[PDB]
Parts: sequence; C-alpha cells; structure tokens
Amino acid sequence: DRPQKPFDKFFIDYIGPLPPSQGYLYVLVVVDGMTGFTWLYPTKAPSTSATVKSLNVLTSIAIPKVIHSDQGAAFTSSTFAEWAKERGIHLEFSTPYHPQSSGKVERKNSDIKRLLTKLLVGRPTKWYDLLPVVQLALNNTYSPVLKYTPHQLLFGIDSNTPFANQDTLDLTREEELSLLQEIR
Amino acid sequence: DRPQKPFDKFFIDYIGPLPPSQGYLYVLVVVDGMTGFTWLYPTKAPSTSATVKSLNVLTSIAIPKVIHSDQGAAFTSSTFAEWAKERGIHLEFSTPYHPQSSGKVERKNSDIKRLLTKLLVGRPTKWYDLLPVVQLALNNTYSPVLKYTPHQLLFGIDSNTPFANQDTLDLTREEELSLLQEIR
Amino acid sequence: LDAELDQLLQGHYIKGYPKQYTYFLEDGKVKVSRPEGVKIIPPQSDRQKIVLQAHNLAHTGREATLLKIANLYWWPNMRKDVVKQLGRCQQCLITNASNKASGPILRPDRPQKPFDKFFIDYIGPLPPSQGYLYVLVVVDGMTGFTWLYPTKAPSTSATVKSLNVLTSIAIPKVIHSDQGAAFTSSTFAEWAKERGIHLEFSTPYHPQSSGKVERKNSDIKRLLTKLLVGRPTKWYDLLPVVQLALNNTYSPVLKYTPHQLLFGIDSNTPFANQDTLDLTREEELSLLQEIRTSLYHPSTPPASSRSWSPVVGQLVQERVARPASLRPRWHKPSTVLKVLNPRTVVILDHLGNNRTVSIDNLKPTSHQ
Amino acid sequence: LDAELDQLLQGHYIKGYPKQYTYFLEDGKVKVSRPEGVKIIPPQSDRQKIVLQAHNLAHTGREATLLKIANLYWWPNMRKDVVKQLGRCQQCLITNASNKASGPILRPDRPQKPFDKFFIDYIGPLPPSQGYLYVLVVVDGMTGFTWLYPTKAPSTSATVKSLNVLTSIAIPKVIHSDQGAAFTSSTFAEWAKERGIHLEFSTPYHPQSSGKVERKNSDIKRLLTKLLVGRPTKWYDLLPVVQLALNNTYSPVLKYTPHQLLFGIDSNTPFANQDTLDLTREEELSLLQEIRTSLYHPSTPPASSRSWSPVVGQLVQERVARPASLRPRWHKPSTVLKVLNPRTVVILDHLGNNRTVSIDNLKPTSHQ
DNA sequence: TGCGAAATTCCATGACA
DNA sequence: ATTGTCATGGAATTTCGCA
DNA sequence: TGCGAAATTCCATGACA
DNA sequence: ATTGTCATGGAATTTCGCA
Ligand SMILES: C[C@@H]1CCO[C@H]2Cn3cc(C(=O)NCc4ccc(F)cc4F)c(=O)c(O)c3C(=O)N12
Ligand SMILES: C[C@@H]1CCO[C@H]2Cn3cc(C(=O)NCc4ccc(F)cc4F)c(=O)c(O)c3C(=O)N12
Ligand SMILES: [Mg+2]
Ligand SMILES: [Mg+2]
Ligand SMILES: [Mg+2]
Ligand SMILES: [Mg+2]
Ligand SMILES: [N+]
Ligand SMILES: [N+]
Ligand SMILES: [Zn+2]
Ligand SMILES: [Zn+2]
Repeated sequence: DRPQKPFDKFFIDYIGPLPPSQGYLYVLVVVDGMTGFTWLYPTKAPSTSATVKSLNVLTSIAIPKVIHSDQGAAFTSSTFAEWAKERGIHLEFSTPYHPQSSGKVERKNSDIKRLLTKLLVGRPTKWYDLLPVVQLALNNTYSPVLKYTPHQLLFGIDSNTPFANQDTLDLTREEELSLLQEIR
Repeated sequence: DRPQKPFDKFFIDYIGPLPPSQGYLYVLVVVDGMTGFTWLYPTKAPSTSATVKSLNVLTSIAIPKVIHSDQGAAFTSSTFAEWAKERGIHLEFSTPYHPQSSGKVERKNSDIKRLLTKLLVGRPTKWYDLLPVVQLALNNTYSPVLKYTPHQLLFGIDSNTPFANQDTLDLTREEELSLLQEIR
Repeated sequence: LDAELDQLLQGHYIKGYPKQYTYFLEDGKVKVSRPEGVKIIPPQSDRQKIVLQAHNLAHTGREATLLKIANLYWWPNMRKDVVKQLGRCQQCLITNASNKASGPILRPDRPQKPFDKFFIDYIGPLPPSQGYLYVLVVVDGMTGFTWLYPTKAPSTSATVKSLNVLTSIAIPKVIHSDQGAAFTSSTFAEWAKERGIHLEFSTPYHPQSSGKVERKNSDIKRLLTKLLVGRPTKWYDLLPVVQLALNNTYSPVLKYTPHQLLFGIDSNTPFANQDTLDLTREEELSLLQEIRTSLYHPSTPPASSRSWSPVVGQLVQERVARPASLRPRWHKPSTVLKVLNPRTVVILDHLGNNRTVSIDNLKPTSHQ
Repeated sequence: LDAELDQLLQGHYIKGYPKQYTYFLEDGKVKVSRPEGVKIIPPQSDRQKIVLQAHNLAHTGREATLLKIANLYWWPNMRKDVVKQLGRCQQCLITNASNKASGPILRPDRPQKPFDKFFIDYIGPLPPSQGYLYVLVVVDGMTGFTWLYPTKAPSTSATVKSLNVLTSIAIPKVIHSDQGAAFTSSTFAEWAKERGIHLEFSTPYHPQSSGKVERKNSDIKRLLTKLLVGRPTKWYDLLPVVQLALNNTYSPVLKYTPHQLLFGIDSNTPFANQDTLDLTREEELSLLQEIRTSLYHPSTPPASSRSWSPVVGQLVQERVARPASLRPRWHKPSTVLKVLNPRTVVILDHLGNNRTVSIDNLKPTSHQ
C-alpha cells in the first residue's frame, strides 16, 4: 500500500452553537488527516449552504481526495453530494452514533474544543477575531507521535511563529469559577 | 555694395476704408522689396495697435532689417517706434506728400489696388475670404523685369499654383456700369 | 478507439509507438512503462478532449499544457495535438501577447521641395490660455518649417480657418495627418479638393506615421515648458515666440535651420548667418537648391533577431485600439490582402472590410 | 575687455589665439579672418552675455548654441563657455530629457523559503462586480503561490481584513509592497509590528520593484479576460477559480507549479502529478527541500553601451512623478548620499530630505 | 557511431496603469 | 531605508529510436 | 610626419498621449 | 489606400596648430 499524504483526507465537523460573534455562531473545522493541519471557518449555521460557502474558500487552495464526516444534515444533503461530485471529491461517513477518525484527528479535535473553551471565557463574544491565532497555535503545535508540527509537515519548513510554550490548556481556578457564572 | 535680398526691406501701407467685411475695414499691405512678395492683413482701423497686431503675425515668420512707409499716424507714433526698436527693425519714412519706393513696389501696389477693385464688385462685402486667393495671385504673378515670380524668388522653387493666365485686371463694360451704381 | 490500440497489446508494431517499450492492460486501460514512469495511452478518439481539458485549466500555452498532460498520459507526438488546439482556441488567440517584433522601420524619402508635403496635428488639451486649449501644428516636410495656431477645439472648422490663413502664403501638394475627427470629416475633404490638395492619412493609431510633426510637438512643448518655469501657464502669447524660435534653430545633423532651408537666407533675427552676403539672390538660390538635395538621410536600421514581415495570405490580428477593462487586446484573425510595403498592409477583417494598417498594430496568428 | 585684446592687435602672441591668422580692427571691433569667413572677437568681458543670448533664443544645447554664435563670433574654446552656461541653466536642466541609460537590472535572490517574503499589490479599479472594484494580490516570493481577495477600495482597512484571513495559515517574515496609501499608513505599520512582520517598501514609482506580484497581476487579468470573453464582466465569482488555476499552472522554466513548490505534492486537482506516490511524506519533503534550492535563477543582463552608474557625491535629478501639463519632468539637482546597490541610492534633495530612489527615476545632471 | 525526427531547452518579446 | 518578472511560441540544440 | 588638444562627427537615448 | 523623427551631450574620430 502507499504512504499516507496531505490532501488524502479531510475531516470536517461543526462546533456550536456558540455565543454570537460578529453575527457568527458556529465553526466548521477541517483537519488534514496526514498532517493534522487545521482550518477553521465561522458560519451562521450548520447548513449545507454555509458548508459549501466555507469549503469553496478552502478548495480554492487545496482539494482533498476524500472528505470524512459524521452524518450531520449539512453533510448528507444531496446538494453537498452534488458539490463534492463536481470537484471529484469522494464523500465518507462514519456510522451513526459511532464517530471515528484516527487517533491524530481525535486528539486534534479535542485540542480545538479545549483551546476554544479556554478563550471564550472573559471574552465569549470576541472569538471571531481570535480564529487566526487559534489556527496558528494549533498548527505550530508539536506532535508527540511524529517529530513535527502540522505546519512542518504541510510545507517542509520551520514556521516564523514557533509556539515554544507547550501551554496550560487547562482552566485556572479563576476561569473555572467565572465560567460557572455565565451559565449558573 | 552688396546685392539686394529678401528681408532687406518691407514696404507697408494701408488701404481703405473699404465696405465692411466680417467687421474689417482696411488692409495692411506688406511688400518685400527684393522679391515683390506680398502679405495682406485685414484690420478694423489704421491705428498703431492694429499695425503692431498684424506685424506681430508677420514678424513671427520673418523679420525685415528695414520697414519703409509713408508718414501715416500709425507708422509715426512713438509706440510703433518702440515696437520696431525692440525687434531691431530700422524705420524709414518717405518725405510728406512725396511717396517713394521702387518701380517694382509701385507697380506691385498698383496691381493690389486694381486686383482688389476688380473683386469688390458684385461682392463688396466678401473680400475678407478672398484675401488668401488675392495673395496667391499676386505672388505667383510673372515679373516682366525679372524672369521670376515673387514665390520663385522667396523660396527658390516653382509653386503648385501657377496662375498661367495673365489676367484681364481691367473692368469689363458690365463691371464699370454696376460700379457706378454702388456710388451713384 | 479500440482498433489501433488492440494490435499494440498483442505485440505487433504500430508506426509512432516505439517497439522497445512494454505496452499492457491494467484497470481496463492501455499503459506503458516510460523512463519517467507509467503512463496511460488513451485511445485516439479520447485525445482531443484530454488536450482540451488540460489546456482549459488556465488556458496555458504549449509547454505548460504538455506538462499537465504528461502527468497522466503518453501518446505519439503529443505537442502536435496540443499545438492543434492552441491554434483553434479563440480565447487564447485574441488575448495572448505576441512574441515577435515588427520588422525594422522605413525612413521615407524627405520631400524634395518646401510645400510638397505638410504634416499636421493637434496638441492638447492644454491649461486654458485666453480661452484657448489646443494648438494646430503644421510642419513642412522638406524644411521642418513650422506654423502654430491656437484653437478652442481640435475641430475641422478651426483647422480650416487656420489653414486658410496659412495657404495665403503657398498651397502644398500634400497634407499628411493622422485619423483625428478634424481631418477625416467630409467638410475637410471638400476643403482640400477645392484647392487641389491631396489628403494623405496615417494608418490608424500609429503616431510614428505622423513622426515629422509629432517630433516637432515635443520641441514645442519643451520650449514652452522652459519659458513658463516659475510662472503661470500663459502659453497663448508665447506661441509666436516659440514658432519663430524653432524655425530659426539649427538641426546639428543638418547644419541648417528650417528657415534657412525654406528661404536660403536668414531674416533679421539674432545671430543671422552672413555667409552669402556677396552672392546675388540668384546665386544664393542656386546654392540653396544644392544644399536641399544633399541633406543627410538616415537608413532602415538592422532587424531585431525575432522579427516578422507580412506575406499575402497570412493570418494576422489587429490590435484593439481602446480595449475595455478585462477585454481582449486583439481582434479575431484576418487575412493579409496586399503588402503595400514591408511595414504596411491591407487586411480583410472577418466582416469583411478592407483596412490599411501598420504592422505595429498587427501580430501573426500563432500556430498557423 | 580692452587689455587682453590690445596686445593681439599689435602682433604679440596670446595663448589660445593661433598666430598664423590676421587679427585687426574695423568698425571699432577686433576681427579675424578664419577659413569660414571674418568673425568678430568680442572681449572676454562680453562673452558670457553672448553665449547666454544665443542659448536663450530657443534654449538649445551644445551644438545648436555654438552654430548660432559662430555665425558672428570667434574666440578660443567657445564650446567651453557654452557648456559652462548649459550647466547653470535651471530651465534646461530640469526640462531636458536624459540621454544616458540606467545600468543593467539586478536579479535579487529568490527567497529561500515559502513565507520568507510576500509581495502585495492592488489591481483596479475594475468593472463593478457584486459591489467590488479591486483585488488584493498576495504572492509568496519563493513559490509564486498567490492569494486573491476582492475589495471595495484599496484601503488599509480592507488589506488588514484580507491578511488576517491569510495569516491564519502562516505568518511571513517580510511583506514587500509599493508605496500605495493602503500600505504606508501607520495603521498598517502597527498591524505588521503586532505580528513581528517587517514591512519592506519599493522605491517610489518603480513597479519593477514589486515585479514578482506585478507579473502575477498580468496572469490574473489575462486569465480573467479569457474566461469573460463573450460574457459580461462578472469577475467576483471567478477569483477563486483563477487563484486555483494559477497556483496549479506549470512555469516552463522551473518545471513546477507554485502549489508543488509550496507543498511538494499536488492536491486533488486535474492531472495531478503522481511521481512520489511511493515515497513517505518525509522522503517527499526531502526531495522538495532539494528541488527548492536548485531552481533556475536568471542573472544581470549586459549593460547597454551608454549606461551610467551612480557615485557618492554626484549631482543627479529625480523624475517628477506626476508632472502637470507644460511643467518640467525633473526636479532640481540633488546629491547622491549613499549607493545602496548599483540600481538604488539615497539622495539629499535641496530641502533637504533623505530619499531612497531607483536609478530609473534618476538622471545624472549634465555638464557637471 | 550516425541518421532523421521528436523532445527539450533557449530566449526575445511584451505587459503587469 | 533597497533590488524586475516570467508566459509565450518559433528556433536552436539535444536526445531518442533505430541500426 | 607626428604630437596634444580642439573641433567635429557619431549615435544611443528618449519623447512626441 | 502607405512609410518615424531628431535634439541631446558624452565618446570616438578627425582636424588643427605647430614643428
Ligand atoms: C498609487 C500607487 C503608488 C504610486 O504608484 C502608483 C501607480 N502604480 C503604477 C503601476 C504600474 O505602472 N504598473 C505597470 C508596470 C510598469 C513597468 C513594470 F516593470 C511593471 C509594472 F507593473 C502599478 O503597478 C501600481 O501598483 C501602482 C500603484 O499602486 N501606485
Ligand atoms: C483621436 C486621434 C486619432 C486616434 O489616435 C488618437 C491618439 N493620439 C495619440 C498620439 C500619441 O500617442 N503620441 C505619442 C507618440 C508615440 C509614439 C510615437 F512614435 C510618436 C508619438 F507621437 C498622438 O500623437 C496623436 O496625435 C493622437 C491623436 O491625434 N488621436
Ligand atoms: Mg493627432
Ligand atoms: Mg500627435
Ligand atoms: Mg500598487
Ligand atoms: Mg501594480
Ligand atoms: N520613400
Ligand atoms: N539578493
Ligand atoms: Zn485557451
Ligand atoms: Zn536653457
């Protein structure tokens, strides 16, 4: 068999609803399987339309052979299927209630939700502006399994933004207490 | 002594009043002494100002060493003298009541007045438009004394308008009768 | 389709396909093992569509189109099929730039006599001066002698008024001009016919062709600029000064001023040449006729290494004159009817009108 | 005055005045009989005024000024006095064209890595499309990879929004741009500082300096034109198509597409190269690092025969950028402070500000 | 060890206001 | 304190297929 | 029948939208 | 059915002044 490559497979998923930010409520998350490279797109809804719109941006930079998703409505619509077929992209779904990716992608997605939560405290409404910095953090994050960041694996070079601090990512006792004030 | 040349001497004089044509009443007449070449300029009056204005046009093409005139007011004013001095032009006047030029210039001036009179009959008011054709006629007119037209003497070539007809210049019995109707 | 490629699989030689290579079937497709790797040999019946798909990704030329195709395919004489499609692609043909230079310029004979040929042109608009905005420039071809007229518009009507004043002096055989509206109107044509003046016209959008006068425009503007330094741009009153100044300026290659070439003797302007003071006028005119025939004349420069010169029957394309934003810079191909000279042609556009055009506003259609 | 010329009349030799000639008095003026005829020798004290009068007739250069003077006068070393005045004539100095070419262009080293240097620029205005009029173009120096953003104005604000989107991917060490208002604002400077991005600026009015991106502008407009043939100019929806199309087009001299140079492997776009299908990614990246260092690089062409190259202390003049109608095309002389490279200098204008400028927007002041 | 043709490389030309 | 570029398609040159 | 300097000629460069 | 031109100022080349 042939070694795994960038653009072989993109794993996509939605995250939200979030508190509104510049009118946006969700984040479409795209992770490259081989590299762990992440792309984030703000949407107003988890619809086929908002998905096509965001993926149009991404697929004007690189087109994956395969898109993998759960069986969310946005991804199982016949429109989204038409969209994929036009671009020669194979669609691939996990079985309902049984999500699967790879250890790498699962770990990456965990990081994304955790990094996000850490930042929407104190500023639940300002996450729109932080998406660029979130992605840079995630993509210049050392991989224990491989010796290399997603950046390094996608471009074959060191980045001009090395996040040298392996950061806390855990909530400090202050952040835990004021996050239980926004809900309760 | 040195042979006579073009631009050595310009002989100038006014002719008019004439019937109005495009608001003009006079013709300033300039004849080059050596060649007999004629330039005509319509003016509204025989003033120093109208003279300076017309000669400004001519002297932007060629400047004479000497201008010769009678003692008309336009030519004896101190303004006209200032004008000439600025351009390094010597002024020269005939004695009052005793006009003089050369046979050539006298003959030329006679032709001008005669050619003009012949044309302001039937059309006393349309002479403005005819000044170009008058000058071409006069300047492509064979000189009995020299073997050459003024055109030929000024430019050293044949003209593309040879006036091959040595014309009548005399009034026909019809023109004599209808010219005594405009006056009487 | 099936036919051609079948004899190949069983091991029989087909012209075009080199025999020293292993041809086979896999995944339901004919393949071959070439040094660069394994490529698919599509059936001839499929090849046009492939070249087209590759070309259309970004409407690339020969090599960039080939490089895409070679990624997946091999067949005999690929570039020939690529070039075939480039030659039929309307969008590439009318949009791409040319990469062949025009042949070297002509240096037409200087007119033999003053008044043989006038070159006329407008300059402007200029900053308003006494209500005037333009200058009519008239250059005698033989002498370079120049007349300047201020005007309010580059109208026929203003042109006629100015030339009536000028032709008072002498009538020229020919008047050469570009295709400005002032000069191509029927009113102007009648005005020329009336006086036995032949109107000659530049090929369109090719000011080189009015070069004699365009070049004098430069001197006019240049002297005007200098005279106006530090002052407001009141050029109207300077025209007569500039005219006189330029008609009496030496051309260093000729050693004569235009006034000298016209009259054979300086008027009473500063630093008048006094060399013929003892000759008769007749002797003076004789030296002048001589001087006029022996003036320096430049010759056609060497061709650039990649020039094209036109041939009867060639497909060529006319440059769009004022192309809109994001619109092609070239017209559809047209045919050379006649080669008037090596730099000028009549073409039949696709309409088809006869048009007379400069080679500079042409490219030879690529890929035949 | 009187002195110098007196010893000459009586027959004593003065240096400069050749002895084999007959010098005399006539009409109260010193004269001489030279082959070309009899000329007046004005007193030295009069010479400057004469040269000046001759020059001022039409602000002529060396020979055309000499030819006028020689008509009436002779003195030793006339051209030296002519050249002296040409060098002091403000109107000629700031108005005349240069007749020396710039030295040959530099071919700066290709940036070593993707993201080392971005080149940015605007195209537009364009026919309105979905309310948009401009395109921000971003070209990675190493790879040629390009990003396109539609905008309503060439504003800092629109630039910032677009680059926030782009830098999501990676942050470049350097951003090179021309001196458009969008890029030279303090707001844009802060935005760069915040991210550790160094702003590099083209010398002004020298788009060669942004060549990497200007050249990509051409490809963008060209493909847009082709795609829009026969249709209205709805370019907005085509930007993504063009971006993808160009980032995946081969450069025939490199044999690589910009996407290949950036990623070392094609994505799922038509005719994807399949040559590294059996390498590991790591092996693939190793071949990529190699490919990147061995790309073709052009070299400085031969100088033209009449080029000038700048020297510390030289008087030079900066080209006026947007000269008004009938106004000089050159600034007053200024001094070369430092030669940054053979095509770039710092000058002290007469104000004096330090300015960094292209040699292409300079001429060496004539006559020293 | 050398031929004819095909493939590849060279590079002038022009256009990014 | 900064600096030209590179697609294009004929022509020139090199390599291929064969012997 | 030859030297140094001055004069003249050559000609690339750029600009007439 | 028409077509480049020519001022400019350093450099190259020729001529001058002298012997
Ligand atoms: C108002 C800003 C700041 C001041 O300058 C202006 C005008 N400008 C002009 C060009 C231009 O002339 N491109 C043609 C071109 C010519 C030669 C070459 F080698 C490369 C080339 F692209 C631009 O491209 C450009 O971006 C600008 C621009 O941005 N500005
Ligand atoms: C509306 C008319 C009819 C159609 O064409 C236009 C535009 N045009 C353009 C130029 C011009 O581009 N001059 C610059 C130039 C460039 C190269 C060269 F070798 C000589 C040069 F003078 C003119 O001079 C000119 O007179 C006109 C004009 O009259 N018209
Ligand atoms: Mg014109
Ligand atoms: Mg013109
Ligand atoms: Mg710009
Ligand atoms: Mg630009
Ligand atoms: N000719
Ligand atoms: N460099
Ligand atoms: Zn095409
Ligand atoms: Zn001057």
